[PDB]
Amino acid sequence: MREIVHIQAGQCGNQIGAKFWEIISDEHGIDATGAYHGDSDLQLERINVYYNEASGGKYVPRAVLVDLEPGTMDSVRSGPFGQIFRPDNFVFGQSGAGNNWAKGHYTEGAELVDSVLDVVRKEAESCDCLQGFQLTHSLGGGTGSGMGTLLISKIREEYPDRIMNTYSVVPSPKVSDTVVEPYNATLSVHQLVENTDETYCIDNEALYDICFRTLKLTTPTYGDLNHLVSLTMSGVTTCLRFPGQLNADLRKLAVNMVPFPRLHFFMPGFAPLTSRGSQQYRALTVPELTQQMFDAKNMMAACDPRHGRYLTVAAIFRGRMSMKEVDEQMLNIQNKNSSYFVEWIPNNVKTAVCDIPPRGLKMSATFIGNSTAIQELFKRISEQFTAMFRRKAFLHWYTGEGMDEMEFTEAESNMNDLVSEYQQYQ
Amino acid sequence: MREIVHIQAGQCGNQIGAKFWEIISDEHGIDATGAYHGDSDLQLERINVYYNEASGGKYVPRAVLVDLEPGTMDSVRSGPFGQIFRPDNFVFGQSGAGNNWAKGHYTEGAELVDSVLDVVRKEAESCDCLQGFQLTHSLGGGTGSGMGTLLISKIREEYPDRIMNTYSVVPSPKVSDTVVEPYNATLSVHQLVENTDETYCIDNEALYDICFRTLKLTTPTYGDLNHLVSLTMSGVTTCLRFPGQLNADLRKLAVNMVPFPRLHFFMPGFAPLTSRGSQQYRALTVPELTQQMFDAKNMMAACDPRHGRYLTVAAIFRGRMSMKEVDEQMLNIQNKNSSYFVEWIPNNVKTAVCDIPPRGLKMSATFIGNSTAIQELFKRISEQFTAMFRRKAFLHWYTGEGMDEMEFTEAESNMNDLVSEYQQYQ
Amino acid sequence: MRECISIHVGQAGVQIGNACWELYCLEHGIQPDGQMDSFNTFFSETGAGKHVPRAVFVDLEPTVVDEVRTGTYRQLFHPEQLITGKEDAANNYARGHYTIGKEIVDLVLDRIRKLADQCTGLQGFLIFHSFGGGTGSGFTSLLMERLSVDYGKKSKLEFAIYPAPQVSTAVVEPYNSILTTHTTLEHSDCAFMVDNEAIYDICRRNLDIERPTYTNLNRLIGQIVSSITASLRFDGALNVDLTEFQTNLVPYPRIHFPLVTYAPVISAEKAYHEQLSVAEITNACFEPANQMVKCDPRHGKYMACCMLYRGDVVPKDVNAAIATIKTKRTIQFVDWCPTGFKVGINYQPPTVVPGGDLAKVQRAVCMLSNTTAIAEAWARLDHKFDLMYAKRAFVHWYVGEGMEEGEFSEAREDLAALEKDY
Ligand SMILES: Nc1nc2c(ncn2[C@@H]2O[C@H](COP(=O)(O)OP(=O)(O)OP(=O)(O)O)[C@@H](O)[C@H]2O)c(=O)[nH]1
Ligand SMILES: Nc1nc2c(ncn2[C@@H]2O[C@H](COP(=O)(O)OP(=O)(O)OP(O)(O)=S)[C@@H](O)[C@H]2O)c(=O)[nH]1
Ligand SMILES: Nc1nc2c(ncn2[C@@H]2O[C@H](COP(=O)(O)OP(=O)(O)OP(O)(O)=S)[C@@H](O)[C@H]2O)c(=O)[nH]1
Repeated sequence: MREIVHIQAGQCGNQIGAKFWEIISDEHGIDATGAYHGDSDLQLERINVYYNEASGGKYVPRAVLVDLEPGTMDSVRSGPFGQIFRPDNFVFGQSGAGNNWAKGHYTEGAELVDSVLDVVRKEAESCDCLQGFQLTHSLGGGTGSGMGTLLISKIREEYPDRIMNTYSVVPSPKVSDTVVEPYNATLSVHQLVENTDETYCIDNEALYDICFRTLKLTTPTYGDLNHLVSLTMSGVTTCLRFPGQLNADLRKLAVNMVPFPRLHFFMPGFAPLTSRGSQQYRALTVPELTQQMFDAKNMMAACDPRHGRYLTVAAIFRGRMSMKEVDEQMLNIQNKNSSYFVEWIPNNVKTAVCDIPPRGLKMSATFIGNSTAIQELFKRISEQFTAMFRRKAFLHWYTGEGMDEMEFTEAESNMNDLVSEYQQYQ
Repeated sequence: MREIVHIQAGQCGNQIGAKFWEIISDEHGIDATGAYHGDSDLQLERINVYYNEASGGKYVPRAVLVDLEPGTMDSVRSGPFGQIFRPDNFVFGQSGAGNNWAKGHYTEGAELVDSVLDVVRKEAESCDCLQGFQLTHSLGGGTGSGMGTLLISKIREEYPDRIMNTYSVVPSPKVSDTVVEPYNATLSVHQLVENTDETYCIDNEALYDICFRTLKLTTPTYGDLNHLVSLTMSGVTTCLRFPGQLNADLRKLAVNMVPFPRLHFFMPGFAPLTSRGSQQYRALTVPELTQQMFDAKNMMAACDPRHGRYLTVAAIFRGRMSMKEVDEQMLNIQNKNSSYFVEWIPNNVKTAVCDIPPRGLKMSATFIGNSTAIQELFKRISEQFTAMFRRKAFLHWYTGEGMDEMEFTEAESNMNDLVSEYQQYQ
Repeated sequence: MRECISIHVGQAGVQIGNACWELYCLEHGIQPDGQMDSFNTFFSETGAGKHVPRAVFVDLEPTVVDEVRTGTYRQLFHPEQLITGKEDAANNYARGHYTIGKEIVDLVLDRIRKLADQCTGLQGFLIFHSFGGGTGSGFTSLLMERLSVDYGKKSKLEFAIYPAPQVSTAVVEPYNSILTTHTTLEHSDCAFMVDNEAIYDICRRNLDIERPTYTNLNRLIGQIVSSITASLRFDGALNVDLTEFQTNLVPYPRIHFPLVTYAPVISAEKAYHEQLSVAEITNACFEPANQMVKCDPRHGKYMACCMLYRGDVVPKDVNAAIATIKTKRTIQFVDWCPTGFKVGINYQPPTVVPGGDLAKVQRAVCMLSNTTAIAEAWARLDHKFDLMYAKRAFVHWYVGEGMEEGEFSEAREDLAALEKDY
């Protein structure tokens, strides 16, 4: 029931999806091979949403692995929990777009679109009812963005009624890892305003600073980023996967977060996040989390909501507490953060609770909010695009793949209209 | 309930706050790590006023550590009871104002005000009801005074209804430890007449002489000063922390001590203070303390009240005795000290008793009094300021931080008006 | 059948109410939970072998309420009649009268109103508080006028802990005392004495307790209220109602401040040393030092005298002793009040506590009058107020609660007019 098919693009996307899958194996009591060992019926009652009916009392993730190179392929398969995936879900290229959107979308994507559509259709038909999709990729990378755009386009033209979310990784503003990454973000967003119902923006430097300061780690790594990503993962999907006094699903969140079809970018959230010698001393209560719900420190996608205005807030909780405390806390949050909040969307806090807490924590809290802070990020991206497109630098790589000038012109015009609409809302 | 947040500024302030915290760990039965081992329910019934709810049956002090240098930071954390504080409360600078008010208030305070406000707001919100604040710093030092002024200003603009007291350390008149310390005292007092509800003046040489003569020690140290400071500590806060037949709090004392908003400087007191071979021979009775309540020997802030006139007196007691003896003793104190007392404030003795005595002493007595003796200290400070400001010496350091002439002029005018009002009361 | 309501405000009020309920429970045999028809004047019949006090415990600070709800009598008291505050006025009348009192007066008004709803025989109201306490002054006063406006001519009795001339917990006590006295004067049907120093002196010299504690004071109030309410809670030869108490001692609304005294206060070892006869106990009680008031009544004139005998006391002996009291010249009365004597006889002996200072005795008398010596204390308080307000000290504290000095001044002149009305 309400089956969700996972598709992962790029090396970062593949690592994120894998880490998710081990986290789901923890949450649902699944070992490294696939056998179930959970101590409660709640883990295994709704295992079919992310697993399929496997013979011998086994379960395999409903995942699709896509890449243009088998290097991360082999590392993921040979890594932990690599035997839980059938070899068929691993489909890879042999060239690699080299961080180019046009190459991965047209040149090498031409011979991978058939495979990805075949596997996603097999996953959809082999299941009872596909509630929606979830994709992970990086907009900074060129190939991963191209696979994301191609898959969202094909899903929209194939399943226009089935909603989804895309967990794209926007490149960090502070670091220019790829010279042609502004093109990648440009084209990915131009396709996202058009083929995606809602999108969460995940920015690198914000999670980097969180791991550095909030978690108090001197050696941040991709592992902690994937861990927090998997926490966001579980926080969003626990309402559908696990029983709750206030049951919710991705459709509820999409209805509660999208006021306009083009206004669908939101910035996810997780809490509490404390270290060993603070957790045993911190208050394990709701106020310690509500002071952590709204802050630029434990903040996800690097643009401060204080400068802008929140559109609406969604809060999911997992633990043992009553509901009225949450309601009064949300009311106090409005009362004190009225200036930072929007005046014409009263009671803009979406409140739901999943009964089952995650493994190892008796609360986790996932802050799903939307603010006009992403306007700054989009405007900076647009001005950067104008800056190095005025010089017409690095255009040859794209024009060699069948590109054109005014195409990029309407792309930048689309982001201009999007940022203008967001400013008008502000 | 009635939670109090402690903020410590400067090396002396950090040492004082630490020593307080070990003394509170003694009084409330808390070990070096944080576990409770008190033999009575009275210690642990009101532990939440200075401690927070920590997991694993632990408790951590409600303290905030602020400095511009990590040297005393490391010594305090590596010293006794250093593990009872979470690493988050330790926030430090890296430059150091170098005993300069302007530097620590504007240059280096600009990048510390955000951190200190964030931590104090976290402490306020994570608690049930913040009754008030308590700050420790040294007016002789430049940075500590600047942090004191900045924090009192921010608290006044943020929590104008929540009262507090500041336990500032006025520089000793006899010794000029810092050449620019008159500027520090000037600016600190100019901000205290304006951002602080009440202040206790703690002078060095008076406690030095007490340790030398009254305690009969040939080697006075900072440890004994911090010990007597922690006794004052416990004496003021025991009425709120511990049950009493005459319950009291800091609000009661503030109401009983402040006749005018600008007239809020008081001079704390402690007794009895006797050595091993005098305690076993002295009378452990109230008269031995009432002869010790009013004396220039066991005297706190180096200005003799005999020259001036007492405004009003507050006396808190902790032990096993009846109340009428205290009342008649206070009446006799008036009867004999009428000349030293004020004629137009009848029955100016504030009488309250906390049932629970401090650990190791079956009485302690904390003499909270106000007299026009501080007029001499303030007038001497004002004339010193005039003396070395007429020469315009050492002004370059302050003017390089964004200072100005008539600003200091209205500062000295404010102390002139304050001393004139105190003389008018006299 | 009939009932009465007791009101407790502040630390002193809460402690006094707890002690009085301890008396009423041990006198009628109530175990700490509420089990084993005159006891219905203070307890309500619901269910099976159940009684709860008809009282409200309210204070701006939750310390005393927490202490009450931690005793073995948690089951005795309903939880909902205990009210916990958050911001103590800290000996500030204005703070507890405006800042915190105004937003918590509603629930208490509101539900004491139900306490009257199920008590159709409501004889009156009992109020216990302290002038020195800011809560016990401000909140008590405001609820007093609220009682007056929500009940009209209903009888109301006040028990106030007036700070002693040389005993004052707070130096700002004159402000609270004058303010509350001026505020509740017109509505205070009857307000008594409590002198803490006089209580200590009597306990140290009569009970010979060199080291007494506020428990002695608590039953000092407890025995006084028990002797007052024995007529309502037990039959007698001539029972006295609350209405007659204010009828006798308030011919003019201005003067309604009588002092109280008990007889005797004798320990068990000294109770072996003295058995009570009417003449000796009355003449001892009429002695100024035996009074728990630090004002010599012989300085002025006597308004009226009321006797509350309890136990096996002969009315003829009462009349003879009272007459021989009258003839002696140490006792003087006003010219226009020759016959101001009311005697209330009850057959219930005074009740003892285990481990208490008082000794278990079959008879007792309560000393009840309004002497002119109260004018001395009022004048001294007014003089202290004039001295300590002349330079306008601690006024800014009341200013921060939002009023200017005028009301202070006209309260001072109102109490001066009260003082010179004698
Ligand atoms: N006789 C008697 N008086 C008491 C007792 N306990 C407290 N008091 C009175 O209470 C006064 C002390 O102030 P409180 O009334 O307790 O003030 P509070 O309860 O803190 O209320 P706020 O001042 O508004 O904060 C003293 O002056 C006493 O007169 C008691 O046990 N016996
Ligand atoms: N949080 C997180 N970020 C990652 C991880 N791996 C890579 N990234 C980020 O992704 C960005 C690169 O995206 P990537 O997917 O590697 O591009 P690509 O186009 O797929 O690269 P290629 O296959 O053409 S060679 C880098 O900025 C890097 O910081 C990861 O494991 N966790
Ligand atoms: N009683 C007491 N006084 C102290 C203690 N430590 C320092 N002092 C006093 O404080 C004064 C110096 O204040 P201090 O806090 O050190 O200045 P500062 O501005 O913070 O110094 P810096 O950090 O810029 S280098 C000296 O006069 C010294 O006597 C102490 O532990 N106990």
